Amino acid sequence: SHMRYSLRQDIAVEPVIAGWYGWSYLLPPQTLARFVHNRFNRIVESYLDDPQVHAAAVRQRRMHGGPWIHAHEHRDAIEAWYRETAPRRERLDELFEAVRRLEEDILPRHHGECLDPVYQELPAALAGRVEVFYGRDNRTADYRFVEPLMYASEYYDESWQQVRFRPVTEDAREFALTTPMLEYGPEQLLVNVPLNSPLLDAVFRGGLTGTELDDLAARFGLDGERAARFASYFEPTPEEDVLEYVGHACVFARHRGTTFLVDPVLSYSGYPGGAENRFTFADLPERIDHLLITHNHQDHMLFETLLRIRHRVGRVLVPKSTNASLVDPGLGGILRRLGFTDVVEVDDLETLSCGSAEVVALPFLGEHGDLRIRSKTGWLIRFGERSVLFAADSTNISPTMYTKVAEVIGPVDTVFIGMESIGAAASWIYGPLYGEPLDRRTDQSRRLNGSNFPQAREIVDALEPDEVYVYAMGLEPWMGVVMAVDYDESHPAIVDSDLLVRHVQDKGGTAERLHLRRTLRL
Amino acid sequence: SHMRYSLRQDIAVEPVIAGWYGWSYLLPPQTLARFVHNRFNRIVESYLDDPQVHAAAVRQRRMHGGPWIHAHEHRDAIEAWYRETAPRRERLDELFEAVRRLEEDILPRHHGECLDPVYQELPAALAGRVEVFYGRDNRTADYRFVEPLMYASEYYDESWQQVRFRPVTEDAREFALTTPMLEYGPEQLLVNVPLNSPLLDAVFRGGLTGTELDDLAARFGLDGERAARFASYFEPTPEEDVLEYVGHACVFARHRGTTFLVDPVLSYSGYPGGAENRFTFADLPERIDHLLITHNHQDHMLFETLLRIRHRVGRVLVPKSTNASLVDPGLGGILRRLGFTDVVEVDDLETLSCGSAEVVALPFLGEHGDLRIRSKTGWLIRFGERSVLFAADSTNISPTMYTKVAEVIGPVDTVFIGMESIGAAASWIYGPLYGEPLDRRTDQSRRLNGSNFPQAREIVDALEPDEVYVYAMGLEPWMGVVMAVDYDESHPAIVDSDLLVRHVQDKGGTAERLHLRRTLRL
Ligand SMILES: [Fe+3]
Ligand SMILES: [Fe+3]
Ligand SMILES: [Fe+3]
Ligand SMILES: [Fe+3]
Ligand SMILES: [K+]
Ligand SMILES: [K+]
Ligand SMILES: [K+]
Ligand SMILES: [K+]
Ligand SMILES: [O]
Ligand SMILES: [O]
Repeated sequence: SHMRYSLRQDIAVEPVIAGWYGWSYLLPPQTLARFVHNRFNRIVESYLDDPQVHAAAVRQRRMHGGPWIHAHEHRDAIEAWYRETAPRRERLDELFEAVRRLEEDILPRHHGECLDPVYQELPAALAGRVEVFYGRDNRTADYRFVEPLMYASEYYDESWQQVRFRPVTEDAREFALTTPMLEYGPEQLLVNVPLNSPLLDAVFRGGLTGTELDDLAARFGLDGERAARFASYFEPTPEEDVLEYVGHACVFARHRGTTFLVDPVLSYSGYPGGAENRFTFADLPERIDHLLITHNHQDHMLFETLLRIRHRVGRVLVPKSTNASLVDPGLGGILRRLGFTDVVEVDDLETLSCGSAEVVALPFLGEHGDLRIRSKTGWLIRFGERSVLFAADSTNISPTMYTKVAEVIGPVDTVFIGMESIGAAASWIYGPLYGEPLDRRTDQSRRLNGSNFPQAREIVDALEPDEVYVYAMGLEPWMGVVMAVDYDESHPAIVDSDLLVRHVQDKGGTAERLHLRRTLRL
Repeated sequence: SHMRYSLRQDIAVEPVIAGWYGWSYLLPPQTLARFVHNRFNRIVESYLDDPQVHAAAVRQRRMHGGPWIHAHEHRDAIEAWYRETAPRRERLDELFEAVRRLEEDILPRHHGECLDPVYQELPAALAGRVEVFYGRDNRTADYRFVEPLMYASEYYDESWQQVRFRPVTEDAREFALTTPMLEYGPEQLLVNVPLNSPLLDAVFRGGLTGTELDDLAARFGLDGERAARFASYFEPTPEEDVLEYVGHACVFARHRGTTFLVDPVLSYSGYPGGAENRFTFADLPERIDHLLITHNHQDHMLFETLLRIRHRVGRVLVPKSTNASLVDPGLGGILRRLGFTDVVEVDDLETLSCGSAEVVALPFLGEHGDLRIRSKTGWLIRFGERSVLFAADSTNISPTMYTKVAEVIGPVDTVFIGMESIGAAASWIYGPLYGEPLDRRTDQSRRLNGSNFPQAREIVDALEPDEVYVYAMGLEPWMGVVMAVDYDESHPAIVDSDLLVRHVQDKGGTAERLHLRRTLRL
């Protein structure tokens, strides 16, 4: 009888952890502690020291992605925020100092003898919460986190999580990763709530009466005009095979009524001036049966997108890892703290049935800065007699691997492969996680590259697909949230993608660099 | 209408890989290669050089478990066997040499720079089949195996697998791990067949007509008297809650019609003179819904037992690891090559529903020679409102871990804990897997100990069970297959187990070192 309301398509709900745009490595506390200390505090202090440097940096597109505050006009509120959160920072530096002590002062004292004494000397922040052992040489001690006891600790604190609602008025997004997530304008609403909260599911599922929205707003502890603003984000609430390239590395599929979404990133709608025919949140089906993530890079598992869709998701598939290290924290446990309750980790070449499809994980090597990170896979999906490979940014640095893989998995019809063949220094993503820096020129040799032409070619030659699509190029303007979009057919990447398309056509098959949305047969 | 036959209860079917009694570390080829080279070849050559040393060693019980051939009388056949398998050995040393080359000559050349060149230089045995990366210091290169491509390689060879049938005429078993598995007597039958073969399931399931046994025997490539001997191993084929300690660390449970078996080791029957009231293969239910293995030690996952029961098993639970190293090869993949088709790996404090029970994995630290081995867990089973902890040989070397664990899991009613508080040097299990030995006195500090009294006490104090049972003591005589059974209440272990039982009673609860079979309430 009563009117029902749902979240507007043009309102974004941005994830925030400890004051910053939320992504994987900010959830576990030991990795948060490293980022806060080695990066975020340095960004605030630098900024507070001379806001004009940042202002001046932000003024040039080519500096976008550096350690700059973009809301540089808001010095007072940023300072007030930094000042207020100083106790969060001191609690968290306890953990930072504990890991330093373990790595620098405790582990190096031992040289092959029983490691029992170490446990007796642990800092309290880590007592009961780590395991130590020797590496392959039997003499150099190392450790790993007992991940769930870390999340149970005082240092993982849900009260430091928030979302920020705001309108979306264009396709393009400003780089967000280095700016505190404050209520910078009155169109914005910053709300304290855990990212896993069923309250956010209520929000995204919608279909609420007006008095139900008020109840919800009260459960968020909103009153007054803030509740009114909240209410204003809502509006009256308005079957066979598909293969839909939606953007970057994100692909949607349907097969005999089972739905799939790989490497999810979606754009918004309801505002004038954006590009036509984009696949947005409004275009999603009711249920996403299988959500597949290839690896733990920002551009392939976007928190903002994951939360907006959580309520529709059945099962999440992801790469398996037990490293339980600062460079390679447990991905399934991250997704579970985001509130995904049915997450399955898949090892190399394991197979899982999904609806009428079969999924197989494929070895993914490279693009991780030669770090010890196990959390990465390609996904092969067999949809009946048609098989599709999502390779994401996986490389072909290991000659023959794909030949050996083909011998086991058989033929593949279609391949999606990414060709960001020149990428970031591995330290611009991972550097705050190091114990210390590498010498600058050495570091510079460690980069996050996808396949170049030759590599991509050998992949194709080895698997013999009829269709090849290059993808994951960070061209869509909404990807700017997380990376520096700036195209031009000089860029070696574009050249190489072209060479590859060439190559595949010459050999008598279809190929194309996908750029915006594309329907495909399957 | 026709008579049906089943395998006798007093015929053992012993697993064999590459001529040796089969256990986990002989299945993956890279680990097999290390054992063949660093141990098994040395045992044969030593023996062939002076059979009397071994004869003389074997004559003394206290030397049992050392590197001795027990079938020392059979020099000719052993030599003939060694001679014939020499090509298996040369193929496998190719792999051994490849890993040496990778570890000693390739990885150490690099010091922080991109590792791409390494892939170009790999020995052919490892091309396409490893991933290299840096450790935590960013400068010391390391690697891991791409496990499934190793099993696809020529170096994993099912044709080198066999079983050996033989009568069991007493409770006690001779130590088997260091004697080639040859047809030493006419009561014995050695048959070439993969350990995963459905042929063995046919054997163990039984219910075959006499002409069906002949078909089976033909499928094993048996004829003549060997087929007749095979036939002779068969004989005419002859509902609510339980908790049954069956032996060593092995426990059986039923709960609302769901069946469970932890750390499976069973004894045989059908021969006179054995102990009364043992729980043997004949005592198993039709289906084992859930098979749980705490860790990858010989005494907790006995191939011989696992194969005899495979056909009855639903699902196997095991600890999760991605290390994919020689010290810590993938356990789920080992079980899958044994032919278990539904294996699930569980991380620390993850929960899984099993029938009407819930299972939770618990952190297991220690007893692994401070090696980097992730493949180990305790299992908590919640059977309705009653909860049982199987700790196996897990220790309490990390003070507070159990307190922190209790905070998450809540109360536990019953605990099984193992108190082999003085155990083997870690090198007597793992030493052939090392790249090189440790200095002798250092090595001697690395041992495989379970909890002693104080440790075991703090575990109990932290979890507050009403019932405590010490278990995993290697007392049952059939455990001699795999360890040196030799009891006496001097042994510090027995003292400490006693102290613990004491402690628990004093605090007003039940406790006992279980010794042979015991029914229990649940
Ligand atoms: Fe990536
Ligand atoms: Fe990417
Ligand atoms: Fe053990
Ligand atoms: Fe044991
Ligand atoms: K917490
Ligand atoms: K299929
Ligand atoms: K093979
Ligand atoms: K229960
Ligand atoms: O990525
Ligand atoms: O063990």
